[PDB]
Amino acid sequence: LTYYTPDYQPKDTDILAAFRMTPQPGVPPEEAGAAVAARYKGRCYDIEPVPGEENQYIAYIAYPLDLFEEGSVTNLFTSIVGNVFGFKALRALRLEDLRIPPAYVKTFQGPPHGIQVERDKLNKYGRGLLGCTIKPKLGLSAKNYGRAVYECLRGGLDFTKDDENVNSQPFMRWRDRFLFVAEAIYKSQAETGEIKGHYLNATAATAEEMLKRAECAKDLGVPIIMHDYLTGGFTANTSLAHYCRDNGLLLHIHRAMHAVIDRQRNHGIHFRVLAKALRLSGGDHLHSGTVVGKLEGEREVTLGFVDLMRDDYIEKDRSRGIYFTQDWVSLPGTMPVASGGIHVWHMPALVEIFGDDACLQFGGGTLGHPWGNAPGAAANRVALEACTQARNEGRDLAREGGDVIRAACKWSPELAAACE
Amino acid sequence: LTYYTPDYQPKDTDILAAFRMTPQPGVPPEEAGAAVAARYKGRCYDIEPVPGEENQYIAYIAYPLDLFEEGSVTNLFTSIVGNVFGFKALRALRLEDLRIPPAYVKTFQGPPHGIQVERDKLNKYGRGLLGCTIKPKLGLSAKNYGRAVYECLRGGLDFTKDDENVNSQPFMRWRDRFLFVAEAIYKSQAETGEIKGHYLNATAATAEEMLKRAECAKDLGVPIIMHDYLTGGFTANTSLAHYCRDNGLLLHIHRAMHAVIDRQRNHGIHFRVLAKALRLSGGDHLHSGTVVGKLEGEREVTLGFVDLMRDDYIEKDRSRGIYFTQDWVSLPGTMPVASGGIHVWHMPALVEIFGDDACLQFGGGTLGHPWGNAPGAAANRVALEACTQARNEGRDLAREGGDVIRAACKWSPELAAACE
Amino acid sequence: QVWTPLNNKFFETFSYLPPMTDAEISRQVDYIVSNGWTPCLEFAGAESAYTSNENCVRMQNTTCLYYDNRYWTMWCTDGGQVLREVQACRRAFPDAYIRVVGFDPVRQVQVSGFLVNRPASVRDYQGPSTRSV
Amino acid sequence: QVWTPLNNKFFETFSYLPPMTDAEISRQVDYIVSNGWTPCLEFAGAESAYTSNENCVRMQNTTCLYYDNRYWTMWCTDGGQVLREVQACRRAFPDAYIRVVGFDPVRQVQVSGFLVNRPASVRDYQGPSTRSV
Repeated sequence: LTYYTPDYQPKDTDILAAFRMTPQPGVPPEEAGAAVAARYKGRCYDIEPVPGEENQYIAYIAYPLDLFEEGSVTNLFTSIVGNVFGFKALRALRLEDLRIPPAYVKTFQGPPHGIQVERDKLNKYGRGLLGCTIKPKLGLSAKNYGRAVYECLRGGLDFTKDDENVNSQPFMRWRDRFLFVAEAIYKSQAETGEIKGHYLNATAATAEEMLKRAECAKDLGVPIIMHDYLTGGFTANTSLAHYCRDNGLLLHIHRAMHAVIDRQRNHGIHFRVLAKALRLSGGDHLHSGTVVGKLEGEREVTLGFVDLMRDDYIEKDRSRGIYFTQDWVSLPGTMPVASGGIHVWHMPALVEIFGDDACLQFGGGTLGHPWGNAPGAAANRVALEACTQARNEGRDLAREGGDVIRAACKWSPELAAACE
Repeated sequence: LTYYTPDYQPKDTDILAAFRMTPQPGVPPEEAGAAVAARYKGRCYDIEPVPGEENQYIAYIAYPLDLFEEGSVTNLFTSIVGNVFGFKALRALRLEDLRIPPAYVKTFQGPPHGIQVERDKLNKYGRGLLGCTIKPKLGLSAKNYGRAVYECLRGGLDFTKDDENVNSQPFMRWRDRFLFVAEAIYKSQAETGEIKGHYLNATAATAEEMLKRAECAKDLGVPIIMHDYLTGGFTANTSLAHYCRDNGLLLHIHRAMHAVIDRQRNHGIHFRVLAKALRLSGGDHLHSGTVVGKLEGEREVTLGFVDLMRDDYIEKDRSRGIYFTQDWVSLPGTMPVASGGIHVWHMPALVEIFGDDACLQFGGGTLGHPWGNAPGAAANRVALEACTQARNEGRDLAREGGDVIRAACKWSPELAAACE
Repeated sequence: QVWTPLNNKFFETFSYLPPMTDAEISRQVDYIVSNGWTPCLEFAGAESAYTSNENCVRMQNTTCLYYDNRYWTMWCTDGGQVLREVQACRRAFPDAYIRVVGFDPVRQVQVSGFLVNRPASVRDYQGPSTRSV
Repeated sequence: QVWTPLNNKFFETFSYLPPMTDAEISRQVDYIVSNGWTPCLEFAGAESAYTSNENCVRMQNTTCLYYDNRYWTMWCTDGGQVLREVQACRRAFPDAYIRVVGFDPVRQVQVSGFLVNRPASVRDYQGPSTRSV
């Protein structure tokens, strides 16, 4: 096998992939790794069997740096996973991890601002950010959408966001929504005195239309926009990220259509690779998990991709799914956004798991507070601040979250109607 | 020798150069001057030996005006010192002075505003200007850089400046720094009621990027930007100076990499020629000296190039290094900026040497004041104003600087903590 | 109940909790010091405490992410010293909001920022029970 | 000590020194006259004394180097005459800041500009000892 070189030592500039592959019976693992690998040739330098699964191996592939176009996530995905999931010799194939060498990382702009620049621009420190998804999902007029945005933001929420499928429809054209949301953002800012924002959806049919929506957001002076990178495409995302860096706009990234590629354990691309591709292409926030009942998915896997998308240097840790040491050479980090049913008594768990550098999203639209949207937002903000204060005092949140919530509720009438 | 014409009388439109050359032994001075000189031919019209140095002569060369491109410092330097320092017949060669005829001077725009227009725009009269270099040099975030700028400006400083190597880095992108510095400038202006400014570094890789940074500064309404002309190049500098004249921006010039060309006495180009090239190309300020301990370098030489870069008509003075009478035909003057360790008790000396038409720069970042950045800036401002007032009363600063400083300290608590 | 939109200003972190006591401020400063960070004090009067768009009149192209009064005025070993400085700032400027800031000395970035004082004279803010009417 | 950001306005040259007496003003005017320059008096009330961006709302493209209230209102042989005019301006406009300006008659440019009067009624400025708190 010219393409299986177990004695090869990967270079400091090689792009490395870790494939979890299940070959068809009768096909030796060495032959299957050689096929995936097949001066500019990709080569399989390491194969390890999976302890716990039958006929399952991890194949490590090394690609020369000259193979890829500088600063192009599109080309990287075309080269690595263009036509390899269609090999008949493989029963199942799953890309688990990528190693982006610093030499390649330096060719990317990365996220427009990052976590620290975001915190400095918004003047919010020492706590997680809070967001809500305006509900109902569709049918609402731009005026009523703006009213809901203002009501939720004035309560104490830092962000609101358009629904993932809200781009521009007969019921609510995009420019009307942008104008009414801008009025709501400014009203809530004047009322509370804190900087507010709303994830305006710029996702559109053509790059020209998407840039026009970003331009409108820039002309209104609003802080942040939103994009669907897995449906819009890396090419559209990279254009939007370059624009946002040029014009000082924050960029929230929603991972629509992700489960179509990262759900099945045997086939597809693991979300961590999609998260690294997003960080390379550019995004200040990246919807990274759902909290149905509780944070779903293995905690270690979540922590692994959160560290991969946040930290500057992540050492190899197979326990958390890190197959390679990832040096980001000072590329700005991406803030993970945990969305879903974030109930008030579940805030301590998520604050403990994520820390301060994350945005908790109430994608359920809240509305569970009997008093209204604004008091519900206040209750959430009070709960988050109380949990953060308790954690800063040395409390163990996983053991005293209920006590902290009760103690905060003892003095908060808004949280009292929420804790019931 | 067709190129040595000791009877030649230079024309009113000739560009004249005074070369200090040390020929190899056996080479007569006339032959070496003829070589440097070699209707459009440069000619050596005068050779004088240097009294005090062995085998050292000053060669005067006359170049016809038709040889150079109008308004092009790049072409002037290409023609005069393009390939003449590589002659084997010369042990050492040093360009000492240039004579720019008015006919050539009129083809240049010159500095965008000049000293008098700067004073009128800033509404500051009768005193030197004060500046600080934000320290630490690197590593600081845009937010913290802006905080330092605001703290130093609110104290009473007229200017702050980016570090020479601060252009755009992973730790602090340029647009974030521009925005935070603009907020700091406006806050300090509102607080003190005086017009403030910060030398924003526009030095960039491509002219397009440099013009984009200048455009951002213009869109923020901030007063002044900065450029590294000896590293960016005369072509980039001239573009920036034309832009600054067009859009009403001040331009501070930093002489990075100058010692690589103007340090050795036997080889290179004397700073006075670089200062005249800067004044032709364009710059409102030009970092002109360091005050390590005290103003370094021969005082007469410093005074000579300060007068050359400030006054409209400088008569030949070999004592101060003026080899030719320089008529500037109403070209705007450049303000010299003396930087380095300007200690409080050393202010009277520099005020006496430079006068009012100069900017004293605390490139050490101050921080020596135990109270903070703002009181340290106030102490400096109090000391400068007291020295200026004493000089206006007829006092001899070089003899009573300590008395004036003490008398100012008697009523200034901020200066009391600085004078210790 | 209805969240009051009248005189209900807030100052980011820990602003939605009841006013912190000396012991609570001390514990927060000890947390900042434990992490290896430097605590300092910011203060601003009521005229320059809330965000504003006063200087946006001087700008073109865009004003995205620009807000005035984000910077306050600067006023660092342990909780007791920062508490003493808090009392000193209170005495010197009784009508000014005081904010404790944290700075990571290695990354040279701001890592903390919570209000610790609300001037009794100013009435632009509500109390934990008066936030809803 | 901490530089006070409250009511600490300044007016450029000689504004950071203690208020100048009649003899000091006279010596400064004599210095202006000695150089061959013409001294004059500028005055402005508190509403038009400090720089402002009130008219920037009428401008596009850029507002770089534009500030309002840079011009004051004009109110010249020796120090005594300028001092008498300073007293006259004080009597006529007691709530107005007075500024001595110098004009080079040959270059036709302003060469001098220092404040010589701060209205006792207005309290937008501090004193040499009250500048730090």
